[PDB]
Amino acid sequence: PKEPEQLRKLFIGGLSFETTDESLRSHFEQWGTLTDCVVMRDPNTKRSRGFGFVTYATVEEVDAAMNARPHKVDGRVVEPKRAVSLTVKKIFVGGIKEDTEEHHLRDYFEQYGKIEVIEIMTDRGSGKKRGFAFVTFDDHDSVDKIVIQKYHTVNGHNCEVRKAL
Ligand SMILES: O=c1[nH]cc(NCCc2ccccc2)c(=O)[nH]1
Repeated sequence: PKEPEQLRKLFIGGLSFETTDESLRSHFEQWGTLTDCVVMRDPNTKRSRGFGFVTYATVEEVDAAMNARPHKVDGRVVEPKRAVSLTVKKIFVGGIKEDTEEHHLRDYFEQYGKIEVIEIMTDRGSGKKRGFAFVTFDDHDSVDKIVIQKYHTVNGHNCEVRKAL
């Protein structure tokens, strides 16, 4: 059945004040079926608040829209982000124990986004692996996709993954 609506929504910040529900829809419909599309406006002046939301029919359509950034809507580059579950590019990965290596984390996480840093944590005194790591991506959407999954399995371990600093 249908993925939860919260996971199919994109907040679109930085809109041109001239963007309307119709022009926002016409833009974002290029990447999927939109079940909802709203420009936030002042209740008295009707002047745009400079942000809005679009809701796609599926998560894969959200991915397609995010993969097509940068989006220029009505002449202005906007800022799409998945709805809340801050905006960061780094994750903590725990529960990897002592047998998990860089390539294990790379091979798994590279399908969420472009990796810039993998840091497998070792003990300051002994050099032994401590069983957690940090992965830094080039962009926040990778992290946003990662942290909404219920499960992450890497090197046979069920991992705890959260946003880092
Ligand atoms: O490479 C990294 N190593 C460690 C990190 N943890 C943040 C340290 C901290 C967390 C909570 C309170 C105070 C300090 C990090 O973000 N990146």
